[PDB]
Amino acid sequence: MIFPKQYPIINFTTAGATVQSYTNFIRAVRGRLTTGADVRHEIPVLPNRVGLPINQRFILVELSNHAELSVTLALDVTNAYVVGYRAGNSAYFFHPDNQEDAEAITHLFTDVQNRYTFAFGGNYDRLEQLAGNLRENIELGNGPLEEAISALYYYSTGGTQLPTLARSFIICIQMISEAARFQYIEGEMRTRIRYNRRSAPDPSVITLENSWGRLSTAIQESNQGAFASPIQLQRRNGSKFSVYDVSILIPIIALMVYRCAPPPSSQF
Ligand SMILES: Nc1nc(O)c2nc(CNc3ccc(C(=O)O)cc3)cnc2n1
Repeated sequence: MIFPKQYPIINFTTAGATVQSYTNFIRAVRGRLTTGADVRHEIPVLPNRVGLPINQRFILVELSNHAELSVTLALDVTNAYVVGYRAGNSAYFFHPDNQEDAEAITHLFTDVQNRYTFAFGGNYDRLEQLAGNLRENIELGNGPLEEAISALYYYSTGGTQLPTLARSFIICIQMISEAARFQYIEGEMRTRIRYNRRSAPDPSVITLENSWGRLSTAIQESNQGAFASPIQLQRRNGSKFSVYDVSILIPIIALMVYRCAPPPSSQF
């Protein structure tokens, strides 16, 4: 019959999505990821991996679409990573890259008849290669997300083709995980929705997506707030600039992955 623990579900439909409904979506996702506050330098920290019960390890994001089809993604609460998805009576997972993760995964969609684990991992690195295109060439926006939910849904019956599915994962990851991770990327998807525009991310968006782990680390290691090494970012035009300390990042980044036990207190 059973196992334990039902994960929090947050719903969102692309059918007539507005700025208000997407803002609400992204704030409920963050509200469910960070359990109130471990805060370093005025940015909340994500739950620490070691010592976190399986019962609090995942959150579910149910996406429905104008064609009345739904796909539920499963995100890991430690890093907001999309670990797999469920479409009807089938579940698919990216290859776990260590064993506690592999077994954490077995708690996720236990009721489905048909569960599969892909051989490959789910990082942008592999996804782009499978999709046959870079994130710079893939359009983001409500129309793209609508389309992606259908592709994900028909993978199960052979509608398929792995390029298309890999490509639909890139769209989902950026509009949900990255938007939750960065206030700037939530802003970028919000501009696309308020104008019913679809367009690829420019270099400023992509370089923050590649830099998140490193930004999380530099901020938690910083002496007072200054980085022991500057992170190199990009402007919309492609030019690079250095970031020397946390302060300019506070309106840009929304959540950081846990890296270190907090050296001072500050969070109370
Ligand atoms: N499936 C998937 N889902 C994501 O949310 C994601 N995010 C990024 C952005 N960068 C990373 C990379 C690694 C990790 C970590 O190990 O914790 C987190 C974020 C890249 N690929 C990703 N792939």
